[PDB]
Amino acid sequence: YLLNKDEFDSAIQYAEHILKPIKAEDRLTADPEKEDEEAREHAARHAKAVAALERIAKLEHGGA
Amino acid sequence: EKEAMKSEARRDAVVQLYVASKNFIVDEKELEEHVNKHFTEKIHNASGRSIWDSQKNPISMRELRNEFSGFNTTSAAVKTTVRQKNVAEELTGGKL
Amino acid sequence: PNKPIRLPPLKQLRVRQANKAEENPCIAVMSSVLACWASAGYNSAGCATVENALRACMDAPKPAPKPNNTINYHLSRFQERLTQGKSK
Amino acid sequence: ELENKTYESWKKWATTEIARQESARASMYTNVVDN
Amino acid sequence: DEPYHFHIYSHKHNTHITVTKPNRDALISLSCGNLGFKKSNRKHYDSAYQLGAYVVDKMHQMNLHNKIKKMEVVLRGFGPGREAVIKVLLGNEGRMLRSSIVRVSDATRLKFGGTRSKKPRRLG
Amino acid sequence: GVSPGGALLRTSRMFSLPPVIPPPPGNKLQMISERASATEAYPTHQVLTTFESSRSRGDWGLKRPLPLKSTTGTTYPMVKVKEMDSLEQITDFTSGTQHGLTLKKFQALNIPISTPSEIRPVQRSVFEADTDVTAFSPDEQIQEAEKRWKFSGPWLAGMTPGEFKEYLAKTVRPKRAEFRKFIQKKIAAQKTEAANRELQEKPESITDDEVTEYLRRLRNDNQVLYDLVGQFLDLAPLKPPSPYGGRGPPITHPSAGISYLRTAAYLNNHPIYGPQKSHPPVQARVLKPRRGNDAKIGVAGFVADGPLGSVMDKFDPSIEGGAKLWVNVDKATVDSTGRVQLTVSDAKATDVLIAKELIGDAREPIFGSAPK
Amino acid sequence: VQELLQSEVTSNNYMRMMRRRWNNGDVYAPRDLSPYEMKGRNGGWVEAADVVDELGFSPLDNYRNFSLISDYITPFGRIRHSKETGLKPVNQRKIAKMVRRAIGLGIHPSVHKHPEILKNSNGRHLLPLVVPKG
Amino acid sequence: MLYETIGIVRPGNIAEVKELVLTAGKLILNQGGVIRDIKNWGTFLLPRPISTNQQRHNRGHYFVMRYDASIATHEEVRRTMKADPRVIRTANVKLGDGKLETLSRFGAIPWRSLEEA
Amino acid sequence: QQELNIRLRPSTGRTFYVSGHQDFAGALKLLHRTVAANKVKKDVRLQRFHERPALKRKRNLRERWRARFKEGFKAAVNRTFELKNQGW
RNA sequence: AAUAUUUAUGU
RNA sequence: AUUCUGUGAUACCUAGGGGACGGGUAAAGGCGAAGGCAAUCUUUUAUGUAAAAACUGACGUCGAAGGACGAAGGCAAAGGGAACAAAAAGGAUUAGAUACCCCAGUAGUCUUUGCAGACAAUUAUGAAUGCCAUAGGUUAGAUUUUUAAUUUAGUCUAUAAA
Ligand SMILES: [K+]
Ligand SMILES: [K+]
Ligand SMILES: [Mg+2]
Ligand SMILES: [Mg+2]
Ligand SMILES: [Mg+2]
Ligand SMILES: [Mg+2]
Ligand SMILES: [Mg+2]
Ligand SMILES: [Mg+2]
Ligand SMILES: [Mg+2]
Ligand SMILES: [Mg+2]
Ligand SMILES: [Mg+2]
Ligand SMILES: [Mg+2]
Ligand SMILES: [Mg+2]
Ligand SMILES: [Mg+2]
Ligand SMILES: [Mg+2]
Ligand SMILES: [Mg+2]
Ligand SMILES: [Mg+2]
Ligand SMILES: [Mg+2]
Ligand SMILES: [Mg+2]
Ligand SMILES: [Mg+2]
Ligand SMILES: [Mg+2]
Ligand SMILES: [Mg+2]
Ligand SMILES: [Mg+2]
Repeated sequence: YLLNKDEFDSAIQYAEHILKPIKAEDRLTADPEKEDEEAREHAARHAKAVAALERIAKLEHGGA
Repeated sequence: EKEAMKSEARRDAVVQLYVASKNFIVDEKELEEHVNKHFTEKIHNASGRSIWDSQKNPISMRELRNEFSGFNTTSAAVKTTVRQKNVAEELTGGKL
Repeated sequence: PNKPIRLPPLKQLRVRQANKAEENPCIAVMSSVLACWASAGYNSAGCATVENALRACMDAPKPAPKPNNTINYHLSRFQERLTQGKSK
Repeated sequence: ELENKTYESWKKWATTEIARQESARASMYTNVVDN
Repeated sequence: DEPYHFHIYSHKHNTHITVTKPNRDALISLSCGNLGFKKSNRKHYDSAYQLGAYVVDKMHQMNLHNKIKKMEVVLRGFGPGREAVIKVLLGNEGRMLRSSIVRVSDATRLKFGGTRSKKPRRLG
Repeated sequence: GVSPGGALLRTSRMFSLPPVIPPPPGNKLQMISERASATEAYPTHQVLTTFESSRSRGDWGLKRPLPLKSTTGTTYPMVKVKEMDSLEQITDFTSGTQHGLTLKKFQALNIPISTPSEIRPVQRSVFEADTDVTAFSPDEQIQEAEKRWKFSGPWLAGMTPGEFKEYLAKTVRPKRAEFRKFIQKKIAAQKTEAANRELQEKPESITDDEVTEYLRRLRNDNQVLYDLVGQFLDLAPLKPPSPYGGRGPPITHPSAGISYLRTAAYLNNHPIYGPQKSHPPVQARVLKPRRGNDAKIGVAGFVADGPLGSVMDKFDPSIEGGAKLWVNVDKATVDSTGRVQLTVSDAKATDVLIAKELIGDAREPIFGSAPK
Repeated sequence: VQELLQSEVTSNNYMRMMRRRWNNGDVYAPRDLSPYEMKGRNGGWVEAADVVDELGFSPLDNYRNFSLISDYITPFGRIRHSKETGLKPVNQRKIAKMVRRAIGLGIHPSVHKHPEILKNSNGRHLLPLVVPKG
Repeated sequence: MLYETIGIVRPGNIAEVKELVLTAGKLILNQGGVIRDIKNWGTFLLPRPISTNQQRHNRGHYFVMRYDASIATHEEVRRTMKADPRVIRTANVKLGDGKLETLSRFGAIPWRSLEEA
Repeated sequence: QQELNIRLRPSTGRTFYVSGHQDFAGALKLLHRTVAANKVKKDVRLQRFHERPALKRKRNLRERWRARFKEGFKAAVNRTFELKNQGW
């Protein structure tokens, strides 16, 4: 799809930087039991997208 | 700058394909977990044996045209949020 | 859906028969009479009411002819203005 | 007042047309033989 | 429960009327020739009318006007008998069976491409 | 630099004819009749007039004189010109009394136009500097945006799905770069409001290190962002968190030019009886009776649903000229589609007789003859 | 009491001649009540705005919808002309190929509407059955 | 490339559905594909009663599978199905226009909505 | 259905039922109107003999022009009376 | 509305 | 009339097998050098069209011959064979009837591999370039105050100068 490694990785990094679970502006009200949960959840969700997209954008899965 | 614009458009698609990768199936674990959850005999309101019983009919033209002429009726608030979100995602590009 | 075409140049713009032909109303009443005979009999009682209707027809006088329609005159006026023009 | 004069003309047309349709139904139905 | 069927097959040169039971098994399978109409006399409109009246009359002898609560009329082909038998089933003869009719269908056989037909004729 | 002949044409009366405005927008996803078309909601062409000295000659200031058969005899001369010269070398025109006299009828009711408010019937006129304004400036806030009536952006709920995609790919997408600047100007204030008090105890608005710092903080609160996106795209408010945003903004000014009165808070002083309580009643038609549900009534050419309440219940061919009932027009307003919706309420009894007195149709006069 | 219904038997008759659906705001003149305007001379209930463009769907990518394919074929299973559909020549070709795709793929009948659609429409009780005959 | 398959297996047994969906599913993932969604439609009437593998069927168990795999896998996926004696028929179709923008809006198989592209 | 399956055949689509608001005689009218709109009688006539592609193509061009000419003629006949009403 | 027997000759 | 049918036909069904054909959509519509190409999924293939920029920098047009492609019919080999149908044969019509019409029917039409190269293979008009005034439709795009108007490349009617 007229993509390359640079454009691909940059889109992944950008896509992850804008969906990172925003931490609360303050630290006293924020407790980890939920913050770290989003981190582990996001990190696990990010790895899934990278594994899926790499296969979709693979040029070996294209046509003539 | 013209080639950059095309790259940005090429990026938004990858960003949209990134958000929609939550429901994909990349490993056999997710596949088996998905099949065993959905391919159950007593799934279609069971009683019904088909999607038709659970969800009467697939959307038709009569139902599509009635969504903009017959009603205009409170789903406007249910839809506008679907469009306001889309507008914000386009301008900001942050996938709200 | 495309719109109607602009007629090509014709020798004359006109309708073949301007006045609608009015089917003799009593050929329809005869068709009904012929129906009773087939279903029942030629010489029966159920045909009396329909046969009389057929007799009432031919006794009634023919209506007067309707006035001639002036459609062809107005078509000849707007021929060159409506179509591509006139030929010949 | 103008709407009254026009509405009346429609009442006549509807009355005339309504008669034609019902009369057509009588002729449409087969009453060729009365038993 | 499927209703009875009153197939009316009609073409340019003959007319067939079959009255079947819900399982689509013929009970009265007659044609214009069964009434004595010979080679060319079996294409006329009046010939098909008498056939319909004969079949309807034969149905009464079999006590089918009190045995068929639901019936279907199937029309095949566009011959003269297509309109003749209808007026029989819509006139005084079919006054008993008219109320039992629940469906009206057309079963004219068409082919999407299909096999090649005969070459056109040069009559002149 | 303009030639003398061209300077006269520019100021010519024929050149002042406005372009045909688009017809009242109807439901795109719906069937319509092909050939026969009735009167439109509001006029799309200009109604023309002449002197009675020239009308006898068919002169209407057009390309050619119009026929005397179809333009002479009537009282009010009105004509609409679809084309000054068509492919048939004729002026395709038509009578203009359908809309020309409907305006005079409505203006004879002496009722202003009010702002629609969901259901204390407080009526506020349209012609008010508080609301009737189109110009604005960047200092405008969202609170003031609820008072305007003319937004340059479309209504999302009203746009069809296809139209919405074109809007995103032709107006919203190419405005990405400009929108970032819009935030820079806003963040120039985000820095300086930290100096809200620095003097009592703006920067140059270019910081790529900041515009990204802000929007990422608004992903948890989508409401505040939508309000910020509407200002840049000039979108009429949709969610309550006011100016009747349910059905959408008006595609026209709220009055629509039909009537410029501001209030009906007057008491027409009757000659004999004196100041009346209500306004003079108006006889209305009955169309589409209840017993296709609901009732319609023709009130001064406009079609409005019958009063909240018989002739309306069923159709009676016995009445001459149709079922006609007297009624009073309470409130009138313009719909987002451009229509004129009248909230009509049945009238009283004595007022109808008071009106018939002047007209003379009152069988029993109320003056003198009335003993009690 | 039949005298009442006898009166309504004529009311619906007259109302059937009112070939017009009055709406709120629709301006009407004394001429809109004449027979010429009430006759409804319009001989076509055409569709407007090219619903395909308005709804912004790709038909070819919606070959699964059994109701969408049955909406663009006559009860006999024949694709509808551009007059009835009221679509542009481009969208007509896209929807025509969508109907031919589903039928050719073997997921939709070619001579009638989908069986599951014939159930919910009228005639469900009288739908032709297949007697086992055995 | 983004494909989509509509398998119509015999009715009566749900096991024959899982094993077939998993056989094709595991096949796509091992090759290197990505399954996007698998909707489980039930058992409803076929377009017409057809005969396949010494059996006369009137209604099959439908199921749609939307995946993104290679051409060699696609051909191998729909060749295993056609070879399996439990499928009444299959309907494979390529999705989209081949462009990234249209290919980024294909999610779950819709029933009450359209694939707006 | 559950107990007895539906007979799915070409005649199924060409079927019209009798209801409270539709009599047997009325079901025939709807049948003839639908059978005439789908041109069943025409196709039966065109399938009796073979028509090679060239002849079929040239036959369509002749029939397709007589429909446009007729449609464009009706537009000029009605456009003539619309101008007559204006007085032109 | 899709009908269809046969008609050679003339310094 | 020949012919089919009591060895149970036609007609109405059920269950299997087998071949080629391509209904609607469909249009003055589109696609290829032409011949020609119309059900469907997947795979595969060279041009062409629109708008923007970028790039190469005359690298272009025509083209004897050679080579390649070339409809239907036909030859050759191996398959297929429902339907249609030269031939051959039979029944009618007719003054006679090889014929036009009819009951039937073999090559052949279809698949694969070659030969063959002739067509009203036509726009009765070789290809290509520059240039000349308008109008009404229509096909695929583009632009716009996308309602309706401009605009590029095709095609088709009716005209001006000629
Ligand atoms: K027989
Ligand atoms: K150079
Ligand atoms: Mg032969
Ligand atoms: Mg002869
Ligand atoms: Mg001589
Ligand atoms: Mg047998
Ligand atoms: Mg086969
Ligand atoms: Mg050719
Ligand atoms: Mg076709
Ligand atoms: Mg080309
Ligand atoms: Mg060359
Ligand atoms: Mg050469
Ligand atoms: Mg050959
Ligand atoms: Mg050969
Ligand atoms: Mg051989
Ligand atoms: Mg011979
Ligand atoms: Mg012979
Ligand atoms: Mg043969
Ligand atoms: Mg060769
Ligand atoms: Mg040459
Ligand atoms: Mg052109
Ligand atoms: Mg062409
Ligand atoms: Mg020319």
